Amino acid sequence: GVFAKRTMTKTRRRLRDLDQIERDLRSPRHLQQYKETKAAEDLPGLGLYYCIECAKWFESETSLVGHRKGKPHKRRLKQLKEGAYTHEEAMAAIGYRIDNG
Amino acid sequence: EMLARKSGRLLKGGEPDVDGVAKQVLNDFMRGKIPWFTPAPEP
RNA sequence: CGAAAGGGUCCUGUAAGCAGUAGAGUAGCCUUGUUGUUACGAUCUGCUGAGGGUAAGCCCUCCUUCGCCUAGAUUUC
RNA sequence: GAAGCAGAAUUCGGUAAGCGUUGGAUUGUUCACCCACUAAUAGGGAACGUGAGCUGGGUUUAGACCGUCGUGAGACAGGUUAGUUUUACCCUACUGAUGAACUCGUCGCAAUGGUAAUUCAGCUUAGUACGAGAGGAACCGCUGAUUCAGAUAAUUGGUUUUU
RNA sequence: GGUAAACGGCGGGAGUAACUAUGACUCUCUGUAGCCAAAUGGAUUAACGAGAUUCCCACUGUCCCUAUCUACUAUCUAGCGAAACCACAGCCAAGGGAACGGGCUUGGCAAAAUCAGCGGGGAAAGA
RNA sequence: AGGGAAGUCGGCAAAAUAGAUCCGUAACUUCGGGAAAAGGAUUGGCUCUAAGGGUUGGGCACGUGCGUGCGGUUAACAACCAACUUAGAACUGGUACGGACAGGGGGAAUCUGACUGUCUAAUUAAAACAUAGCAUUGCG
RNA sequence: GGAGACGACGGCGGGGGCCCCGGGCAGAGUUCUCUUUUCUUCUUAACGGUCUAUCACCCUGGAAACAGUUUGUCUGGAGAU
RNA sequence: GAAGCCAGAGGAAACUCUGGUGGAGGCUCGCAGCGGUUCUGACGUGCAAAUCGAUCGUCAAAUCUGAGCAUGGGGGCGAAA
Ligand SMILES: [Zn+2]
Repeated sequence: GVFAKRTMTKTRRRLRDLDQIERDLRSPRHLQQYKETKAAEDLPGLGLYYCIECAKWFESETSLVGHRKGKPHKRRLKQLKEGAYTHEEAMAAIGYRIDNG
Repeated sequence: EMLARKSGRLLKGGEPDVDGVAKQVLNDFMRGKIPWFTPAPEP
């Protein structure tokens, strides 16, 4: 079930994208900037329990561990294993390239 | 924040309701639920 | 002029069916495991930007077909 | 038009109603004052010299409570709560739409009625005139925007019984 | 004579010379969390409520600021077919002493027959 | 769309929430409650795995299917039969998985009546009435 | 003296009927493909006979190492198992 | 999820704790029924001299309801409007 499914596609209800999550997994600096754009005291569990793949904060370590067994986390893992869609893949799909000399 | 987390005064996402807890504290102060007094000046 | 059709342009998103050393596993038959084999099995892959719709206020078509036609009635310095 | 009005910003006055004159907070209350935006947030009438648009307060049928008065029924210095009016198809006015008589039709004229635009900013002038300094314009020229008005659907959004 | 001492009245406390009611006449009166009570010192009363009120998050066409779609109407046709109401009628302006004009005076004006709407006026509230 | 009560006397109306499994749940309290408080994690399909049952049935010596006198509690075994729940795992589609339907918004407080209940059929459902409890009066 | 003759609620057990599953004969439908398929009939009254069915009651005997026993803790030297 | 009951762990005992069992209540969500809160609701010469829609209260009892019978205007009946 999705909370308030009617307005789910609004920009003010937007969630973090899969390629951003891929860059977060590859580079801790990217994740650090994303976490800097938030306030730690307003986060669940003071921000101590975070799932990078789902880009989600949890209230406790047991909550995070229990979430890992669910199918949404496994869907995110399968999507990351398949690979996020990027501008490089979009360019390769039409056979376009970048000439830098 | 600690009073909000202890009393369960949480918004969506577990964020503490600091506004409501402050209103509770002010009401308790005004309505004689927290002890306080102004001591008399010494002669 | 009308009704079909064809071509275009748009919309959706890959039809039915068949096949596959794709498929978690399970059960039989025997070479008792050497894709052992056969059977079933969401799904996946191929045939397949396929199938379906398209003017109802979309476009083109003497030269893709079939049909219709010089009326009838009323009135008028 | 006038003012020690240098410039800038103004102040007092004259003609002028063409054109505008906003968004909010606050009901432990004469709801009036605060806040901001702005060119500016001017004042009135057509009701209030009784009076069927909608809907809140003065406001008040029947139920109920508290306060004051009263022997009481009840009344009030009062305070609170809940509570029935429910057209339009008529005439006129208004907005649109047809139309007889003059054969039918095409192209026109224009009496009369209506009438429409508005304000700000930026560039240049110019760091110039003016000024001890701090500061600091305007005419001509150029480009946008505010409010209003009349259209439109290439594009972007919205709408889906194309069921 | 005694009181439910109910209503009611009722600032206290001392004295006296009165001597009983009514007295009467003087005097003067301002612990930053304790102690005491049979853990508590409470009505700042829990639960419950289609009771009245203020606020917060979420939420959204309540609004900025409106747009679009569907069904049934309204519409047009065939059939069927009322009622309310009705002195007479229905364009205005100024005047018409009794603060009222639709009819009068003086002007503006003013062209058949009609249909959909509308809610200024007239009508319209078991008013 | 974007904003999110700027609307309005007033969030009126609408929207949001909603089933089930699991984690967790404050003040206050008449200790019974508050409580589904609050705040979170999850849910499809397919292929499997595991757990939870019923019935029947024991060896000798005699008399002759029963009677004894014995002997034994690994039947802890076989045969047959049967239904619905619960938990665990892999695989797999996805914008949705209580996919329609059905289905609490929640919270901080104040006033108020103890509660359940009842009335003004046809304008008032309430702090009104009743209620248990308490108190007084009359009567042998 | 008995019957007539008696409240409300809760779970448990037995019986009838209904619902559900499997096989078989017959009939019907489906059939591009699949489907030994999907659906329909297959019943037995009152009244009687006969054999049985919880409670309870009777006989033997005398229970502590207490036992029997319901989902629900009741029963037994006033005689249980 | 109240009494009552079973087991385990303690405690000299009284009792305490843990896990079950059980199924109480003018308890609670909610279907029918009964009722009638709200809506600038529909309707307003109506389907109706009180109806319709959504929403709402209650739903094991101070619940709903039939028939028979009793109380009659100086009256009755009244959880009292
Ligand atoms: Zn995750």
